[PDB]
Amino acid sequence: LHSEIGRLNNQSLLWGPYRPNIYFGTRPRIGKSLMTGLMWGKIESYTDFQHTVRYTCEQNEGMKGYGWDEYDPRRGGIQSIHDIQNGLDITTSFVKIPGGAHGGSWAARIKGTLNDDAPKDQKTIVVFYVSQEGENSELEAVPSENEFGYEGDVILKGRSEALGNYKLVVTKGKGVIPQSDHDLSRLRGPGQTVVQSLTYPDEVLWQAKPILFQQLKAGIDWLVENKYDVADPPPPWQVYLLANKPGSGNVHIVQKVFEGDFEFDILFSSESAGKEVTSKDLEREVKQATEVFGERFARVFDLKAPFQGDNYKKFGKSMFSNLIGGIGYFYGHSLVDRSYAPEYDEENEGFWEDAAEARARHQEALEGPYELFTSIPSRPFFPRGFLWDEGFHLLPIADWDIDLALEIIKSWYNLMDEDGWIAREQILGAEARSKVPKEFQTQYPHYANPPTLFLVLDNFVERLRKLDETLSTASVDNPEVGLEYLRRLYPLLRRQFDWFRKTQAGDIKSYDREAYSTKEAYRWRGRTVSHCLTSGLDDYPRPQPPHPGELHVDLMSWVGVMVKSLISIGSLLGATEDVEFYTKVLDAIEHNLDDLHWSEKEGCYCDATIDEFEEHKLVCHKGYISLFPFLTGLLKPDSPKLGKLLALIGDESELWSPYGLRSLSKKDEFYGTAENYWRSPVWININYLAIVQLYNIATQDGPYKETARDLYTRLRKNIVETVYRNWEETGFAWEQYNPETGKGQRTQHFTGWTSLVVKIMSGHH
Ligand SMILES: O=[N+]([O-])c1cc(-n2nccn2)ccc1NCCCCCCN[C@H]1C[C@](O)(CO)[C@@H](O)[C@H](O)[C@H]1O
Ligand SMILES: *[C@@H]1O[C@H](CO)[C@@H](O)[C@H](O)[C@H]1NC(C)=O
Repeated sequence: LHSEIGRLNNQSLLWGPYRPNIYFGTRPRIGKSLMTGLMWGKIESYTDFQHTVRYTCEQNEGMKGYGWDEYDPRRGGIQSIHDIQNGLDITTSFVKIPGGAHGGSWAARIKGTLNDDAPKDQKTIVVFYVSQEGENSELEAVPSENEFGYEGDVILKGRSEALGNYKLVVTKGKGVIPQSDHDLSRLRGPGQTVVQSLTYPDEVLWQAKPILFQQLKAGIDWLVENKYDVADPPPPWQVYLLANKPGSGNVHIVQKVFEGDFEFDILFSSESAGKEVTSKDLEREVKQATEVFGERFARVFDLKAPFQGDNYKKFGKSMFSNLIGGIGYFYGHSLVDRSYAPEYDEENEGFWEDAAEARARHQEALEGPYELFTSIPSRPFFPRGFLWDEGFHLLPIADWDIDLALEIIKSWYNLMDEDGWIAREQILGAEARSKVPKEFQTQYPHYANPPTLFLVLDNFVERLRKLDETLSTASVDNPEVGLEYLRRLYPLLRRQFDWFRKTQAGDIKSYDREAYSTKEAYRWRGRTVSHCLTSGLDDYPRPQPPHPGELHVDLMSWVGVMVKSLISIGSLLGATEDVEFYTKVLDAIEHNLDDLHWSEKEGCYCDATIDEFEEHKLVCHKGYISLFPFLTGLLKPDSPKLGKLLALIGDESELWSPYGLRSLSKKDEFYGTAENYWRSPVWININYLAIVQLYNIATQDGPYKETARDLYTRLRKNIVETVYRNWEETGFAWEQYNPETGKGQRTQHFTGWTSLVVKIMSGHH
């Protein structure tokens, strides 16, 4: 039965607009297969199109905004793009139609509406670009009746092992197609839809922009050669319209030119399914998908006071659809340093210099291929998998569709190497690598990242304890299915656990350090003088200078989170030997957090180092780090230490700003210094953990019940309102928020853990 659900899930999730790095494109969850992409740009001159054409996602002054208004990966959705540079409001509707044996069918509608400021007679070039990778697969454009191109639809017929037979149609569409009275029209046609069919070596098919331009340039060179000149030039758009050359190949370029408003359809018809997909099919399914999205939203993200109003609902749908709409499929090789240079052990004072020398050896090599199905922090700036981010992304997603979340978790854990390492950033394939400078592609098997995917597993366990609709929840509705899933994953969870304790271990035994356990102490590998990228909190101040004797309270708390989940899952599977080992580790972390990390003087947890005189020193910087035991759910509700932390959380002169909790205290000497990344700004991911823990204390008997209730109420309010105010003003989710002004700053389109706001609004943890 588990196997059966598995196959139905596979078939449900196969097709998607799973190329979030571009404005609009489709690929299936198959490494070497059929991919599509949309390009458009106005043409006003002989030289402008190369600067106006749009393809990969960006964010600058020429783009107002873009994102998904509604999206469900099983059904599809609607995206809105607001392009100032090209004077266009664009809609892309995508819809999946289940059927046959091959992942089903889909269709898309592309609609362009000139905005008020555009010339009514603007010429806009639109290209649909289609590639297919694979040794044995075929794809052919049926030629037109007409000499020079297509009056009606363009049909591509193709076959592959993965997809069987299929047909992909690009429809004629609605809108004025401009006509040229030039001489050139005797050879190139007055103006019509054109197709060029080409072939390149498989591994470069993703390079749609250069491939397209190489064709445009050959078109222009042909003009020059055949005596078309500045004495009498064809209009720009006709100079940039490819000569029609349909045929067979692994690349097909479908090009149309429109004057004014346009719309056209893409219909992918899986032959193994019923009748083929029509435009009337698409309209119906689009309407239907909306309805279903509407209902599921109202049940799953039913926003509680004071966010019940329709304004916060629109906001909620936008933050949610952009998060779930960022889901991508990636495939390819990664760049890994597999030297295990001894310098990476970081055992010496000055270790950061040793490690730089090992890096300078450049022993990294491509390895794989790997695949990954994950959501992402940002379409324009970070369109790829991030380990601790994904823990946050999946919390709202799991509410929506637990089976989908579990798929993504599975996908991540399938990357894990024999040692238990998962790279904190998954740059898979040359396409993914094009967006990342060479110097930052290399992954390092000694680099951890917070194990936040365990939080999702906690939510799933608690749910398990207590057709598209059915599949979304099959893993909780059929207890048998959930347990089997946990059975298969449990070994990998434990391998990761062991890996942390093996590679991220701190040094108790070789220093004058007293503590309850001699085992439980952690230090993030990978720190530089100014940074600790592996912790997730890039530049939060840490002991200076870095030192093999450092201990990190955040890392120890993350180990706590892991043991707790291993206890819960271990029990469910009855692994009793295991459960008792974990129990004693948890016990030891509880004591050791106090012995090594608690400052009585400062009233909070701190990182530690060892002195000039080789004794243990607490190093306190009041901020997110300081609350870690509390954030991660490790403190007893009656704890006096907890009450001291509530004091710190609540204190306006420290952490509490009108906009949410500051990353670092205003009192800390490092407040707002250097790059000021994690040294004052408000971050939604950590605010979310605080909110969730405040609510936990607020809805149980204990001494802090009422303080927690007050803080919970206020902090939920401030975080949602800060994110909502900025969304209203700017159209975007931001990476972080300014505690002095409330303004969003750094990266836009950060959905991204900023979307946790949908969960905070809807309450009832
Ligand atoms: O600055 N580069 O070296 C660089 C430049 C480009 N680039 N610039 C122009 C073209 N390409 C691309 C990549 C890199 N990588 C180095 C890493 C520095 C930025 C790290 C920020 N990490 C935050 C976001 C996030 O990492 C993800 O949400 C969270 O996980 C963390 O927690 C957050 O703190
Ligand atoms: C989906 O099914 C195909 C064919 O059965 C299989 O090879 C593929 O790995 C599946 N995808 C995953 C791992 O989810």
